[PDB]
Amino acid sequence: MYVKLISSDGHEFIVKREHALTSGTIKAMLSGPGQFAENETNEVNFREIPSHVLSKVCMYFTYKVRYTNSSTEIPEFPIAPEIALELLMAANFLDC
Amino acid sequence: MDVFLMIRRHKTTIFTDAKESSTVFELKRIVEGILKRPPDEQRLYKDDQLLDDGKTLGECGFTSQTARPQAPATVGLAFRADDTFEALCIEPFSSPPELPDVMK
Amino acid sequence: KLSPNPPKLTKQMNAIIDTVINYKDSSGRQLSEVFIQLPSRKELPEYYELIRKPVDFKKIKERIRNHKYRSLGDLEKDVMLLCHNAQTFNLEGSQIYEDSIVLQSVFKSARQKIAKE
Amino acid sequence: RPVLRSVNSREPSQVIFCNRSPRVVLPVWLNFDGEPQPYPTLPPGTGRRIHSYRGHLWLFRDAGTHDGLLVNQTELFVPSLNVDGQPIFANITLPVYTLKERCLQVVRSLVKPENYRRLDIVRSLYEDLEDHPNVQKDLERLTQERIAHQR
Ligand SMILES: Cc1ncsc1-c1ccc([C@H](C)NC(=O)[C@@H]2C[C@@H](O)CN2C(=O)[C@@H](NC(=O)CN2CCN(c3cc(-c4ccccc4O)nnc3N)CC2)C(C)(C)C)cc1
Repeated sequence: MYVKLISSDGHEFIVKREHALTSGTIKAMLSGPGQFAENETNEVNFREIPSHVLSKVCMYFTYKVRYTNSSTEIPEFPIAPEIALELLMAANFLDC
Repeated sequence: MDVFLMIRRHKTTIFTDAKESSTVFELKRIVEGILKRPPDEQRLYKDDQLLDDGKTLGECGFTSQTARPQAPATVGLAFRADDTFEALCIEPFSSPPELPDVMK
Repeated sequence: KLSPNPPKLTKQMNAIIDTVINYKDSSGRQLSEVFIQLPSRKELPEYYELIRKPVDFKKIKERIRNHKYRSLGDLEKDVMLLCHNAQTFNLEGSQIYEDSIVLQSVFKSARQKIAKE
Repeated sequence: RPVLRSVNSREPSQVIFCNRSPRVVLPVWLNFDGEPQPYPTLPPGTGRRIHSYRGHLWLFRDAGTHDGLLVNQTELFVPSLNVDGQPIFANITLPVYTLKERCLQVVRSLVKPENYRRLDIVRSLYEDLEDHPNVQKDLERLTQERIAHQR
């Protein structure tokens, strides 16, 4: 199952649900009620987080799922200084 | 042997994985299941070069070392609509503010 | 505050001792390891109460640089002291005891090789 | 005394410290009183045969940032019974750090600590930056974990 995450600047991000659930904040946005007669969501709107950040946040979700419980040596998750502060903000918000 | 992909058209961006071995056609089948458009209405690119349904992602140049989870490789998408052979357009991401002096 | 040894002599002492410290057995293991640095008195008081003149390779390496040793035999004396000290505390048959014995060998064979070549 | 200390076994153990991380690794031995002693650092990719003893307790950190690392996909390593000479293997890897703690590392690495509070960020994150990775804080956590796991 895929969910749609949408950035402040209107970009759409289509990721696997299980990946997104990495975010406690999103886990609590999806697991609660909504959609007439449905007990979980499939679309989330971010008001603060821009595209260039939310992209990175998804990149992380990917990485997290791939490399959790892996006996493969792990590669470093890269962050460019320019994006660091916003990404920190976003993570803090997203609880992940 | 896996590759990690961003499939991107306009203000859409799909985060998925596929086998290095698996085919450009098979990828369009994944895209069908998400967006609801058949393979014959798609057209996938690596940069500006169009891909071939037969070739493997590995042959198009998507590899373990150049499509990593933390740095996925970007697959261009364009939608045909009968004779509407639309152009490849990827709405870029927003820009970050300039690096505060304390981080230089 | 000590008159320097001839440069060549100090170089010999280093070669001999490095030859020892570096030597690894058939299985890939470096024998010198356990002996490089003594335990602390806090760590192992038994050793210091029983061994009269403690010494480790760290000290010897430092005594060569500081020119305490004036001949290859001054040096040999202090390596033999080490290995004897080991042999007095660890008791025959132990993986440590026999390592000290191999290292006695390694040392003399090193001496004969550098101090007659 | 404490719940996390090496046992004075006196029974040797041949180990391979293998740094599969991109970090310069600081091996940390926990002594018989459970205090951590630092040992020579392993550069990235490097591996070394090292002499330790049965029951002796080790953890591994970034030598520079004191960031936590894994060893055989866990936080502590104690060498098992050698069996027939052949050595025991300690594979040191990165963990999967939380995006937050990962970002923290990156900012801390670019900014002098005297300037954390001159960044345009929520006031809470000043404190989070200042709360540096520390083995002493961790050992408490790992203890109060084993202690909570001895109900
Ligand atoms: C190179 C490197 N790179 C990354 S880590 C690293 C590195 C890793 C490990 C080490 C070094 C090689 N390894 C360690 O330090 C290990 C690692 C950690 O698990 C603690 N540890 C010990 O060795 C601790 N020894 C014991 O608990 C038991 N000891 C009983 C006393 N015993 C004896 C010594 C001497 C004797 C010595 C010198 C001279 C003449 C002597 O006769 N003689 N008899 C003995 N029974 C030695 C063993 C110690 C309290 C600290 C002592 C050194 C470097």
